[PDB]
Amino acid sequence: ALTKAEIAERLYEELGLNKREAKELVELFFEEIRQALEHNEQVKLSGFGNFDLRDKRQRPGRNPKTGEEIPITARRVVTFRPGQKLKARVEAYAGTKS
Amino acid sequence: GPMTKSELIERIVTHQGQLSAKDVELAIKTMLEQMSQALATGDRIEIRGFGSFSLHYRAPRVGRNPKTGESVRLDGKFVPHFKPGKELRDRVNE
DNA sequence: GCAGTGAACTAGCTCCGAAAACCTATAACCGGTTGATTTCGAAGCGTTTTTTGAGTTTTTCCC
Repeated sequence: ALTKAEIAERLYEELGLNKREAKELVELFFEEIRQALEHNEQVKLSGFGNFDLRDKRQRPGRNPKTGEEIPITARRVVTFRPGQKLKARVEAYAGTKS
Repeated sequence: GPMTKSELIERIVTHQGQLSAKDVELAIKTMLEQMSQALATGDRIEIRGFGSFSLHYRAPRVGRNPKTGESVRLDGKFVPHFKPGKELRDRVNE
């Protein structure tokens, strides 16, 4: 996978900023994004998809391997909407399903 | 109100001022470029706590216009997807 | 332009201090299941905003 260690490496390589502080830079950006959504502060991005929080309603659930049914409680969960610029970048590649 | 990338730039710059402000935006738009490029190359994006951010596929289908309702053929394509990691999951779960 | 000084510089060294590079376990994430509920989206034009770029004026910092 792509890893924030690999971001720290890329940031050293391409910008030249030392990896020690680069790792803290990425992890702080990755922490403040969490702080925003944790506060229910919708995070809104352009040139990139963005971060919404959806209040899901009561839904039927199951044990898929037994067929037992369990209710799914209403909940607020984060939902990220890819943008058309990102979709256009991602639409086609390689030759196998993902 | 909502947070934006332009507001991220300034808030990071306040909580990590010891780094040059523009080394920060430089870093932050390059790292968004990096992750978007990784998706465009058909790769995971997996981390811990946060979650994982990944790819999915759509098969070709005959959709057509919500406005006009005129047949439109579509080829198979990939789309981004995101699952929140249980740490962020529970942080955003009030 | 001169007499004068002080700063930049030389090789190779052990020796010492530090950031760099590498190993490990494993908790979070990956994959598989069902299926009724909600969420998301096929085109594309107009509206609204970002965020990138664009210049720079001002402020702040360091010396």
